[PDB]
Amino acid sequence: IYPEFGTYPGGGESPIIPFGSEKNAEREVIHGRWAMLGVTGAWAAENGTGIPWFTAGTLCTPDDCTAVADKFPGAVAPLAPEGSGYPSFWNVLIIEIVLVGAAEAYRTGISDSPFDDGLTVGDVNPGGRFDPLGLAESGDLEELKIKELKHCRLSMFAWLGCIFQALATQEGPIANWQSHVADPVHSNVLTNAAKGFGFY
Amino acid sequence: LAPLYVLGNSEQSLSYLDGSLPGDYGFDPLGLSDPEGAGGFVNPKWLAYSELIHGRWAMLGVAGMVAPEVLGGMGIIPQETGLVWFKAGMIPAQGTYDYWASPFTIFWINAFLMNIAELRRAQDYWNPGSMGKQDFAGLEKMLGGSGDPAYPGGFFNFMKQGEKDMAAMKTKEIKNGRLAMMACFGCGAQACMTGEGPVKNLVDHVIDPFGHNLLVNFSQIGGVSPF
Amino acid sequence: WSIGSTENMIVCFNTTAILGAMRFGLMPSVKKNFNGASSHTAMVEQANAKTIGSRDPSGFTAVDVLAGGSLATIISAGEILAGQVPY
Amino acid sequence: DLKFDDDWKKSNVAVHLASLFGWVIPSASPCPAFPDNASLFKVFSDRISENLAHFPTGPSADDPIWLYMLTWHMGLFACMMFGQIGVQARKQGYFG
Ligand code: CLA
Ligand SMILES: CC(/C=C/C=C(C)/C=C/[C@@]12O[C@]1(C)C[C@@H](O)CC2(C)C)=C\C=C\C=C(C)\C=C\C=C(C)\C=C\[C@@]12O[C@]1(C)C[C@@H](O)CC2(C)C
Ligand SMILES: CC1=C[C@H](O)CC(C)(C)[C@H]1/C=C/C(C)=C/C=C/C(C)=C/C=C/C=C(C)/C=C/C=C(\C)CCC1=C(C)C[C@H](O)CC1(C)C
Ligand SMILES: CC1=C[C@H](O)CC(C)(C)[C@H]1/C=C/C(C)=C/C=C/C(C)=C/C=C/C=C(C)/C=C/C=C(\C)CCC1=C(C)C[C@H](O)CC1(C)C
Ligand SMILES: CC1=C(/C=C/C(C)=C/C=C/C(C)=C/C=C/C=C(C)/C=C/C=C(C)/C=C/C2=C(C)CCCC2(C)C)C(C)(C)CCC1
Repeated sequence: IYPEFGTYPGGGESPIIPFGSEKNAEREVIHGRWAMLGVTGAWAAENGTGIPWFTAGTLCTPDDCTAVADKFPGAVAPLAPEGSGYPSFWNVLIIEIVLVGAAEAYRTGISDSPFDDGLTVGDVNPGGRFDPLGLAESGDLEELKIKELKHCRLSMFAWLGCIFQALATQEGPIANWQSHVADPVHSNVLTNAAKGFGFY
Repeated sequence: LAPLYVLGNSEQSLSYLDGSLPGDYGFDPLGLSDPEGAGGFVNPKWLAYSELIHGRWAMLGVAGMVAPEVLGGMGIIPQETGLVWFKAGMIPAQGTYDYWASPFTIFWINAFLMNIAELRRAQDYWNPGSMGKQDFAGLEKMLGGSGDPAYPGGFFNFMKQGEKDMAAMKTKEIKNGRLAMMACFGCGAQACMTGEGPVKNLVDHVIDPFGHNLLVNFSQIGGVSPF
Repeated sequence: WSIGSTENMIVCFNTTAILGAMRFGLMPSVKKNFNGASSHTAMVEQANAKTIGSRDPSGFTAVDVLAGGSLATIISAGEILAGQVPY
Repeated sequence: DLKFDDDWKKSNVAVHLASLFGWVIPSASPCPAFPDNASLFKVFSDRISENLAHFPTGPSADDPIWLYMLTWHMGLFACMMFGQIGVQARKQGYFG
């Protein structure tokens, strides 16, 4: 259901853009799960540490990646020994791209499917293996599907936000949010347009 | 059939709690009201009757906690008479008032008055119709009872109120008795902790909920200690 | 101590994790545990405690809540009091 | 049948190695109770070295080697006994 605006892929069509390829539905949902994780990560990283997500791109560089050690709120220990440099960027990126590429190739059937029970390639939400808690079978899986997709679109809008705010304010989404909640009259996009977004 | 009432019911509890008993919501997590294996003071009739007596006594008790304090604070009753519940002569070390007689004389008076009331009530509980038979100074006519020890429709119902919907009213009183038992539990509890009377604890929570609640009161668990 | 402090967050995380675990069958619960089970890897539904009274669609009970909260408080005590010992 | 089984021991090399080394390694791990975060195996080996210099002379009655020996051998033998029990029970139908 979409009383707010638009509709879901199963029924109806967007007047703003024709449906086109089907696989856009699959593409949209995965994009949204990713933006959910990205926005939440931006939110929580800048909540605990304070640094914006976009600046946090340089959180690890081939010369400087041991900086990340113990950069987590309340973390029991640092990620790696402090000042060792053993948490090199080369290592952490290699491990990352290995685990991601394996997950994505198993997702899309590039390589194989290690699990032998269904798990059809090309589905948003199989739920054989990727539902350990049984909340889909518990009920309202379809309601949860609409809920999922709406959270997807909201989070992609939020991520497009966080990108835009970075491009204009250069301050970070939570810092912008705190500034807006403190004095909403004089902390908005248009007063930043009046200052000229820095570039003007 | 509501939240916080399915918590207690189970196969055992629902086996005997049919629902016709006043304010029966099935909440019997323990096997206390099981008719089979019943005996002594853990038989279902005694428990139901004792719940009702406790509820009525708690309603009277909470009303006597709130009324003297509120009425003194506003000024309806004298300030010397508008003492908090636990400083009105219940505990002389905590506090006492100079009544007409000595606080222990009053204790003995109220003791035998409660003896003569409660033993009659008990004999109605055990032998229902027997309380209207023996010549109790010509007052047995209005103390016959009703066959239900919980609800004697004699003198005590002299207004004849709550007759059009007696079942609904029966439930009203059980629920109010439960609420008043919890209320009196609380009033004692935050009289032991806070050291003030229940109305003052109330208004303190109304004004500053985040500075006059339980967790803050842990630091000040005696207020001013009178011992 | 305050809301958001390390001890408060430890105990809140512990109770959330424990209650979720025994709500979704990851920890032994009132309605599903190792009583009359087969091996270490599989718990079984307890017919004696089956339908003991709940309004939660997985059958989560008040005793489940009390048990999870007690165990969570126990674990939070153990973890927090580590580092408070004098030595 | 009712005849005694001469393979009652069921001595498994993998059990022997697993128990020995899976006690040695944890007992060789850092222990902040001991000085310099030394392990139980570390301090025990230190006492063995110190007493092996005087090979005929035994360790003094007050020397810490005895407590380290007891507190290491208990854990070792616990690993040996429980490892045999668990392996032979898993092989059998005790667990699954
Ligand atoms: C200290 C050593 C130790 C202990 C406690 C355990 C414990 C366990 N193993 Mg074993 N195991 C060990 C070493 C040990 N393992 C080693 C070295 C190997 C390799 C040879 C194995 C191989 C093995 C297999 C193959 C299997 C097990 C399994 C099990 C579990 C089932 C019950 C059992 O057999 O033990 C009884 C254990 C208890 C904890 C019960 C209570 C005992 C009380 C508390 C007294 C114990 C005192 C304690 C050990 C302290 C010792 C110090 C001493 C000074 C007193 C249990 C968690 C089985 C399982 O299901 O695991 C998944 C299984 O299939 N184990
Ligand atoms: C809270 C209470 C009883 C609580 C019982 C509970 C929760 C029982 C719960 C369970 O059983 C169920 C439901 C279901 C079971 O399966 C499970 C359990 C869990 C076992 C009674 C209070 C009972 C409270 C009572 C009786 C209050 C009495 C007050 C009186 C008499 C008067 C006092 C005064 O006269 C003085 C002393 C001095 C004067 O100045 C002032 C006044 C206040 C006027
Ligand atoms: C966690 C975190 C912390 C670190 O510190 C830094 C870090 C970088 C690592 C970071 C991680 C980041 C990650 C993983 C991000 C993932 C992002 C993703 C996948 C975003 C998706 C963005 C999606 C967009 C734009 C879509 C726009 C589409 C639009 C408007 C049109 C929509 C639309 C449609 C089709 C039909 C309607 O009817 C009408 C209209 C036309 C409106
Ligand atoms: C699959 C599965 C199977 C099991 O059986 C059961 C199961 C439950 C575990 C289940 C698993 C589920 C999972 C893993 C769910 C993950 C959920 C997640 C990570 C949700 C995050 C949702 C986040 C959103 C929408 C963000 C909104 C963002 C907004 C408004 C921004 C606002 C904003 C802007 C842009 C500008 C300001 O300056 C700053 C701020 C930031 C304030
Ligand atoms: C989701 C949901 C919800 C929510 C839920 C929740 C949130 C719950 C919670 C719950 C909880 C949160 C609970 C808790 C509990 C607790 C407990 C039960 C505790 C205990 C404790 C103890 C027992 C202790 C002991 C001790 C002491 C005293 C001292 C010493 C030490 C120790 C620790 C041992 C609702 C309903 C809205 C709706 C539905 C869904």
